[PDB]
Amino acid sequence: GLFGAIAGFIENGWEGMIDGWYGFRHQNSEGTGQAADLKSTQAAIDQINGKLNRVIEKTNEKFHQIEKEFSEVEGRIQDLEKYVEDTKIDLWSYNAELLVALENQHTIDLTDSEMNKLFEKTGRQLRENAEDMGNGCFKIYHKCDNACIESIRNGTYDHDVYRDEALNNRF
Amino acid sequence: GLFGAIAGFIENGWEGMIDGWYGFRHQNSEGTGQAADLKSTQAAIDQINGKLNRVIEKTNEKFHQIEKEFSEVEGRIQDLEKYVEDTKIDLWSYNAELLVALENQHTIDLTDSEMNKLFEKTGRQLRENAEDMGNGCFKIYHKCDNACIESIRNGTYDHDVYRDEALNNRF
Amino acid sequence: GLFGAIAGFIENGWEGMIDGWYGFRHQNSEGTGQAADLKSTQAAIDQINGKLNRVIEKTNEKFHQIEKEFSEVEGRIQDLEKYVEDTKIDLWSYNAELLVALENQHTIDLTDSEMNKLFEKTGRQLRENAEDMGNGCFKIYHKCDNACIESIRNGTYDHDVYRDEALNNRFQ
Amino acid sequence: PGATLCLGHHAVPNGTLVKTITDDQIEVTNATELVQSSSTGKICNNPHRILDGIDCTLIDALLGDPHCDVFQNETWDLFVERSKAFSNCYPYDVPDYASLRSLVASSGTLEFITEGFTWTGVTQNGGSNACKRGPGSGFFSRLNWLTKSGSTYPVLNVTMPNNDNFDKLYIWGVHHPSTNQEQTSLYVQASGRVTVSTRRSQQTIIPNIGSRPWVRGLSSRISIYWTIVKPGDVLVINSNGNLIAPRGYFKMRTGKSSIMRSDAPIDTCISECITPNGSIPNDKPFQNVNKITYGACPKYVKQNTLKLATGMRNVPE
Amino acid sequence: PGATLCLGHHAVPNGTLVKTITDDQIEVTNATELVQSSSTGKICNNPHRILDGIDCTLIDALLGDPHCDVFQNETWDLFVERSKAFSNCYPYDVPDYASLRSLVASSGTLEFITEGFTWTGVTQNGGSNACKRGPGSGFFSRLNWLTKSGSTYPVLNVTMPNNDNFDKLYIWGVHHPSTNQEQTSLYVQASGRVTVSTRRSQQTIIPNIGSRPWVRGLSSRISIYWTIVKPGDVLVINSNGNLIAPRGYFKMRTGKSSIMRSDAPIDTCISECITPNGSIPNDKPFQNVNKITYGACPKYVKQNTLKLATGMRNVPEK
Amino acid sequence: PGATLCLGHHAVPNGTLVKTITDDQIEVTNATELVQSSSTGKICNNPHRILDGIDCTLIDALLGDPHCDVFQNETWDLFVERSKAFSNCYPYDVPDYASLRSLVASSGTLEFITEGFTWTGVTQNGGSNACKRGPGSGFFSRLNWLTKSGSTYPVLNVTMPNNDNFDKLYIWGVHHPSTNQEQTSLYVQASGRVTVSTRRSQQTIIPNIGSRPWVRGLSSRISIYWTIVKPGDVLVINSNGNLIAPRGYFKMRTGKSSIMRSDAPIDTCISECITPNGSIPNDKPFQNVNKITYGACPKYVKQNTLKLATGMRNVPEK
Ligand SMILES: *[C@@H]1O[C@H](CO)[C@@H](O[C@@H]2O[C@H](CO)[C@@H](O[C@@H]3O[C@H](CO[C@H]4O[C@H](CO)[C@@H](O)[C@H](O)[C@@H]4O)[C@@H](O)[C@H](O)[C@@H]3O)[C@H](O)[C@H]2NC(C)=O)[C@H](O)[C@H]1NC(C)=O
Ligand SMILES: *[C@@H]1O[C@H](CO)[C@@H](O[C@@H]2O[C@H](CO)[C@@H](O[C@@H]3O[C@H](CO)[C@@H](O)[C@H](O)[C@@H]3O)[C@H](O)[C@H]2NC(C)=O)[C@H](O)[C@H]1NC(C)=O
Ligand SMILES: CCOC(=O)c1c(CSc2ccccc2)n(C)c2cc(Br)c(O)c(CN(C)C)c12
Ligand SMILES: CCOC(=O)c1c(CSc2ccccc2)n(C)c2cc(Br)c(O)c(CN(C)C)c12
Ligand SMILES: CCOC(=O)c1c(CSc2ccccc2)n(C)c2cc(Br)c(O)c(CN(C)C)c12
Ligand SMILES: *[C@@H]1O[C@H](CO)[C@@H](O[C@@H]2O[C@H](CO)[C@@H](O)[C@H](O)[C@H]2NC(C)=O)[C@H](O)[C@H]1NC(C)=O
Ligand SMILES: *[C@@H]1O[C@H](CO)[C@@H](O[C@@H]2O[C@H](CO)[C@@H](O)[C@H](O)[C@H]2NC(C)=O)[C@H](O)[C@H]1NC(C)=O
Ligand SMILES: *[C@@H]1O[C@H](CO)[C@@H](O[C@@H]2O[C@H](CO)[C@@H](O)[C@H](O)[C@H]2NC(C)=O)[C@H](O)[C@H]1NC(C)=O
Ligand SMILES: *[C@@H]1O[C@H](CO)[C@@H](O[C@@H]2O[C@H](CO)[C@@H](O)[C@H](O)[C@H]2NC(C)=O)[C@H](O)[C@H]1NC(C)=O
Ligand SMILES: *[C@@H]1O[C@H](CO)[C@@H](O[C@@H]2O[C@H](CO)[C@@H](O)[C@H](O)[C@H]2NC(C)=O)[C@H](O)[C@H]1NC(C)=O
Ligand SMILES: *[C@@H]1O[C@H](CO)[C@@H](O[C@@H]2O[C@H](CO)[C@@H](O)[C@H](O)[C@H]2NC(C)=O)[C@H](O)[C@H]1NC(C)=O
Ligand SMILES: *[C@@H]1O[C@H](CO)[C@@H](O)[C@H](O)[C@H]1NC(C)=O
Ligand SMILES: *[C@@H]1O[C@H](CO)[C@@H](O)[C@H](O)[C@H]1NC(C)=O
Ligand SMILES: *[C@@H]1O[C@H](CO)[C@@H](O)[C@H](O)[C@H]1NC(C)=O
Ligand SMILES: *[C@@H]1O[C@H](CO)[C@@H](O)[C@H](O)[C@H]1NC(C)=O
Ligand SMILES: *[C@@H]1O[C@H](CO)[C@@H](O)[C@H](O)[C@H]1NC(C)=O
Ligand SMILES: *[C@@H]1O[C@H](CO)[C@@H](O)[C@H](O)[C@H]1NC(C)=O
Ligand SMILES: *[C@@H]1O[C@H](CO)[C@@H](O)[C@H](O)[C@H]1NC(C)=O
Repeated sequence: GLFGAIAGFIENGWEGMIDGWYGFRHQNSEGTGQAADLKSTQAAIDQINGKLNRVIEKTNEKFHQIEKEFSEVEGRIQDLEKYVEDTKIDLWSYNAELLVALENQHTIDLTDSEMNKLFEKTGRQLRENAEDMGNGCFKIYHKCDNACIESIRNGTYDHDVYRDEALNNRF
Repeated sequence: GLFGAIAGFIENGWEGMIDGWYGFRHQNSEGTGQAADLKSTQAAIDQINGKLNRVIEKTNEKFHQIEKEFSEVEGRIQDLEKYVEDTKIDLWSYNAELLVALENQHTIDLTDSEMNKLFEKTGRQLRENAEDMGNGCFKIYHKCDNACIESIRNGTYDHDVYRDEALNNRF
Repeated sequence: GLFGAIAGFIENGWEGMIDGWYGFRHQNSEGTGQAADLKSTQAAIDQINGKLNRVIEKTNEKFHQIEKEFSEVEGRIQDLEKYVEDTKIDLWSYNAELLVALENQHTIDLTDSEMNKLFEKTGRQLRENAEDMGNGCFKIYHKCDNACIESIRNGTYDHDVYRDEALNNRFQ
Repeated sequence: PGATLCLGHHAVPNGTLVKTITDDQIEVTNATELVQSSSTGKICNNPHRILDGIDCTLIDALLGDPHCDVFQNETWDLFVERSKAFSNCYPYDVPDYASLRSLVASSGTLEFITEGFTWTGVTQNGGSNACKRGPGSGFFSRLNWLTKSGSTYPVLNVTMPNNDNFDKLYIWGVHHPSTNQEQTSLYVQASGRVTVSTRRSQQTIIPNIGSRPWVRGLSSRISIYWTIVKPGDVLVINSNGNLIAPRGYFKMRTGKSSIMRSDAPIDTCISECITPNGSIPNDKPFQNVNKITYGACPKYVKQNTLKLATGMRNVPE
Repeated sequence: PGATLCLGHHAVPNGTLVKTITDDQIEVTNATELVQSSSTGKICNNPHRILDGIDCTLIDALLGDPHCDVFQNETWDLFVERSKAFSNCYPYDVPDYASLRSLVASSGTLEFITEGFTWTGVTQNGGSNACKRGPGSGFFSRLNWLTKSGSTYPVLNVTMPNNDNFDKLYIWGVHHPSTNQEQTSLYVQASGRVTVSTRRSQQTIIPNIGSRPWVRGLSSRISIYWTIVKPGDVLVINSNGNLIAPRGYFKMRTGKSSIMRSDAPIDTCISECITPNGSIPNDKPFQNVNKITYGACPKYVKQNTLKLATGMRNVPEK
Repeated sequence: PGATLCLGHHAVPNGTLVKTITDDQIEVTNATELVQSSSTGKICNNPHRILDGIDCTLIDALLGDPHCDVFQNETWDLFVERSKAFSNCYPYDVPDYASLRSLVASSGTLEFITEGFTWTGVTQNGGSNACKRGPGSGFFSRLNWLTKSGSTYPVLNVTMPNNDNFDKLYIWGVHHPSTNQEQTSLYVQASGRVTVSTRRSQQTIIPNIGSRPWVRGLSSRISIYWTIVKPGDVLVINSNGNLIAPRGYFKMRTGKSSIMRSDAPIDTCISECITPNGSIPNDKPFQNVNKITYGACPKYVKQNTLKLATGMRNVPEK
């Protein structure tokens, strides 16, 4: 993808992440844990539902069509009826192929981008208290129990509380 | 947007920025201020004008047309004249809907990208003299009078001049 | 470009890089050097070959089509034959113009993206042992001979080996 | 002394292959099909008014072939013609059959109004054993085979004005006997003539004597013509032999009605989109069942599948 | 003992809703309209040569219906047909009327060249009170109603070669009497025939006798046919009755001329694009006024509006 | 004591200009062309079966104009008609010529099967010095000019059923003599009649006597008609004068055959795509050579060039 996260610095996805599209896994003094991130999940889901709703909007109704199968040879007028219909089908087949190609490229890029956005957001929340290990994981340089992790996941982590302990362990 | 700045880590736009599209607000010892960034603004305006000029480029001129209204029922070849014109109108209506959808998606993504580019550029000028606060703002860890702020805005800030003072306040 | 690397924080390209699309230039104690990065080069090339092969996928094949040049004035039926053909040619010309415009915009964006991706992967390999100088170059704060540089380029540089020396040079 | 916080995304064991701008095949977690490629095999009778022609073509129901007179005054959204349909009346041809079939189908109704034509000097209601109506010989219910009265066939010259506010459709015909004796024996004249005119249009037909292949016992033929009379215009029929006269007009309507050829059974269900293969759902934007459709329908494409990704790239390892 | 430097972008209290691939409606700071949906209601008389066929259709001006005589030798880029037009000459029909109307409209000129046809043995210049020219009887100005002379109507057999370097358009006709009495009184033969041919093509018409509805006093009719003769070819007319003869040819051109039905008045202004609703500007790429157009015009679409974003996403609040 | 590591990308002194959504001209390192705009000027004789008609049109080979009889029973994927083709037999016309030429071209074969028609009471095998076959007079090889035998021309009434499982194409004609003397001297009746019928179709032609432009010695004409007989149907021919009879049927096929007008010489080479200008390669997706094509061909567009970028933006200087 354009953003280098999915199938990039994130090595692989998580078949065990069942309750979200993106999320957090941690290991600390009390053990290991996992949680879906609902905002980034819902941002991807809303965008894909948007694209999916636009695709099935105005694709419909016609009543009088010309004849399209013929039981007798006739020459000129039948030749033009057939050429108009083959021309039309070729143009719509091309439209359908290109539409799905562009939509699919865009879906892969926007979901890659939401993964990257969540990573950057988390890194900004940790402010000198953590380092990017280069694989989508942060090494957190202070004691960080389940409540501390949960404060990171729910956006209320106060980096100043731990800055001194963390700077001391980093340097 | 794909880049996560506009309507992303930047909470909202500034109705008070009236002389540019992007820019800087600061707080220092001498007070608070606002200034537009000209280069980012002009980059976005030039791309949008470019796309607008391509859309209104070579359209138009005739070549002979068939009849499109009919005052008497005629059967087979009038049915074909109407089917040809309905098919053409439907294909052009589709082209126009998709052209505007793709173009608009791209204008939103490129303007978001210019915001993010200006943010990354400013962060790169500060070199350990600042920390990213997560909302589009830099905490600058040294005394930065108006001339120093303006040196950031015009790309002439020398980080070594302030590195020792800043490193001391950060750590 | 959307990603701000090519024609961005990387000021210009290297006419001297002749064996790759992306790569590294270094200065260390043993001198200066240049080396192409193969993974990023091949990633961009594979993507462009991919779109080129999709575009050149099997082309139309019709045998009997209508007549399209005429030797006599005839009126209504011939007017409709000509209008059908002018309409088709306009619609395909529009498709071809839009096809290459979109493809070209995207080719420029993915090559710009591969550049930015390579820069970020390198920065993540260096872990407090280097600082981003803002022009696509990293200042490395320890002695890094040719084998060390090579270990960065082939993805096996161990930042812990140099962390103490580098932190000591960065902050004191 | 620390902890590790890892960011990630989900994956599934087996995803779906989709196409992109750069890739013929790339695996995503989920996709949805955009091409409708299946049918139940049945035409749903709601919400469109389906008229099953069974043994009858629309033209035979229009003219009034006796085994088709069940369709008198019927209306339809979609008339369905079966391949088993057959004619069982006087052998006939329609020059520009396809156009007549098309304008009647588009009008959507066989509403017939009988008008009081006066055929002075001719025998009316001619019939044939090729066209039995019950046990006895007969004819199209909407046509009037006029023959000589006694031993003369005068010049017929009748008129019929349209004082209504809609268009009138007159269906009429010309008889082509196969021998000169038949011609004189029916229309005591060696060469017939039928001229049907309004104020702005006219048609004159001269019959042709000669043998054609035998159909239902007969080597003669009837030729079917039509004339539309708009409000304020006049119909004038002028003939000195061979006229197969109209008994009235059909009421012309405009709307969303059409006709389709199909052998698919009709069922009691709901479906907005009909194809000759049966009804199809119209939730997908494209379809591959048939280029012939009726109703609010997905657009026909040559592809039999087109997968739209609805999830991210699937990277299980 | 520090500073804060914040990055940002502008916003406005209310922007414009536009559509994207993902969103039916999303707000941006500014947008531009791509569909032309309004007209002045008037047809501008420059830069195209507009020709108003006030009471005259193009076919009646072609044949020479007397109240259309003002249009002789006229030219146009766009001929405009009014709904108030009427015929006031001999009742007629044109088989494949639309084709003749289209090829004459596309030719762009009614330039007529009178030729010296010799009709030996017949009376020329027949007329009718259905086609009055002044208070007296008359006929189409470009057609020649030939009838019996004395007591004979010979077999006409005339030829007319095209030695020029352009195509010639011949308009001719066949008379359909309402009675056998009429037929023999005008043409002594009891059943006529008109045969018009070039070296590689031919048309033969057989008249039709019978009563039709009265139009301007008449039950008889004329049917109009045309013939194009290319350089080097020749025209041959062969008839033994009922011929409505040509007086010459119309000169054929190729170009950008056409015809439109419209009741919009002509005005003094400049506009490259004409619709039956009036002139429209052609700066936008699409239009919603009429699928019928003439000139360099935006493409017709079903949408009445299409907004292209010309600014960023509008986020005045979180 | 440290080191600098710089990331970068390549560039070239001058690349290729390409178009984008934003930009009319932007420079990339490399691009490939998508519009085929040139031809070798020659039609390649492989892989499609090309049939050069040289001096013969398809219709003249169909009827059997003697100098076109070298084409009897020929088949083609593409019939190529030359502008130098000429007719050299009895002067004729084909109402709906284009349709006959089209259905024959699409059928791809001139396979002709002679059938045993019995023409009781007439002379067969009429000829003309307008249509020499060798030193002597002759006629189209596939048509049979029937005339009076002795002093009568009976009412012909023959039938020919189609018991095969393919469609039969019958080509027939009607003779239009130029004088009443001719009409009676060939056919006893003063006015001929030709009726050709199947179970569900019929057509009757009435000849028309009179002069047409003088062509290869004659002022009379033949008019060509055709009739398809489906399996189970039957052909019935009924005529009392002026019939130009069929000798058999052409066998109807369905397939990929067609016809093209071109003066391009044929060459021995390989190419799937043929235009009237010659063959063109079909590796590029679009072409600008001719809207007329045959085979697997790039789509025709109005642009003579369209460059697809195949490398990154070219930034050799700031
Ligand atoms: C012009 O030529 C035409 C062709 O030669 C003549 O028409 C044929 O004339 C005979 C004599 O009247 C007809 O015979 C009748 O045909 C029916 C149908 O027979 C078919 O069906 C039965 C039952 O299924 C089957 O057993 C037969 O094999 C046939 O397949 C018979 O049933 C009647 O009794 C009677 O014999 C021909 O049918 C008729 N055919 C055609 C195609 O025209 C015509 O009479 C000639 N006209 C003149 C004026 O000479
Ligand atoms: C065959 O029937 C038609 C129609 O029924 C006859 O046409 C009619 O002919 C009469 C007498 O010529 C026309 O009467 C005229 O009416 C006007 C008023 O509009 C009046 O001012 C005149 O003095 C004259 O009496 C009548 O309009 C006309 N009707 C139609 C519909 O055309 C025709 O005469 C009959 N043919 C024969 C040979 O009898
Ligand atoms: C320039 C010609 O483009 C195309 O015609 C198509 C092309 C090439 S253009 C393209 C490039 C990327 C993605 C989609 C289309 N592909 C791949 C098609 C795939 C299918 Br399935 C298809 O029906 C068509 C339509 N043909 C039959 C008219 C195309
Ligand atoms: C899959 C094909 O669907 C479409 O054609 C359209 C579609 C669906 S495809 C699409 C998807 C995203 C963005 C734009 C178009 N929309 C939304 C239309 C909106 C308008 Br207004 C419109 O005129 C059409 C054209 N119809 C009338 C032929 C479409
Ligand atoms: C709304 C109409 O858009 C267009 O038609 C075209 C447009 C404008 S829309 C567009 C925008 C970006 C990229 C490509 C097309 N351009 C630039 C064309 C360039 C060429 Br070359 C061309 O043949 C056409 C097709 N014309 C002949 C029908 C267009
Ligand atoms: C974010 O998570 C933290 C940690 O779980 C929440 O803070 C604690 O919440 C629990 C349960 O409500 C209390 O028992 C603790 O006393 C809280 N600790 C502190 C320091 O407040 C916090 O409420 C969460 N915030 C949001 C917005 O969900
Ligand atoms: C794969 O994607 C499809 C489409 O987004 C999902 O199908 C939808 O399912 C919901 C609830 O199950 C329905 O309300 C929608 O109407 C469905 N849409 C369509 C187009 O069918 C499907 O659930 C997804 N599958 C997985 C495993 O996530
Ligand atoms: C067939 O339908 C037509 C039109 O619906 C019938 O004619 C109408 O009959 C109704 C009721 O008898 C009258 O109120 C209308 O005035 C008639 N219309 C006209 C134009 O006269 C006709 O009677 C129907 N025939 C049958 C057998 O049902
Ligand atoms: C729908 O019906 C059509 C017509 O019966 C089918 O198309 C035919 O399919 C057969 C079998 O593959 C082919 O031999 C014919 O050439 C096809 N004819 C045409 C005109 O396409 C079609 O396959 C049916 N589809 C479904 C889903 O029932
Ligand atoms: C331009 O003129 C056309 C034709 O008069 C208008 O289209 C008609 O609009 C009325 C009322 O909306 C409908 O009843 C007709 O059915 C329409 N006709 C057609 C052929 O669509 C059109 O509205 C006019 N447009 C403008 C902008 O004035
Ligand atoms: C292929 O042949 C066609 C037809 O001979 C050429 O088109 C003609 O080109 C000349 C000069 O460019 C024009 O004056 C004619 O009006 C064109 N005719 C038509 C019907 O368009 C075409 O240029 C040739 N192409 C090549 C590559 O040789
Ligand atoms: C940048 O701003 C400083 C003021 O802080 C000024 O002295 C300097 O000249 C400016 N440089 C440019 C290139 O504008
Ligand atoms: C990477 O480079 C180092 C130093 O040159 C070398 O020792 C090592 O084997 C290389 N590893 C790979 C995988 O190429
Ligand atoms: C909106 O965009 C158009 C086109 O670029 C421009 O002319 C107009 O001034 C803009 N409006 C505002 C309020 O900026
Ligand atoms: C029409 O033009 C021709 C030639 O240009 C001329 O001879 C003729 O007199 C003109 N007729 C009128 C009525 O001006
Ligand atoms: C390449 O050459 C063109 C002239 O065709 C010139 O306009 C362009 O600026 C050149 N590019 C560079 C990078 O010098
Ligand atoms: C330019 O691109 C084409 C198509 O990929 C390739 O064959 C060619 O080698 C490229 N040219 C250069 C100089 O790389
Ligand atoms: C022409 O072909 C048909 C069948 O293809 C054959 O029956 C006939 O005899 C052939 N004629 C000649 C002269 O080869």
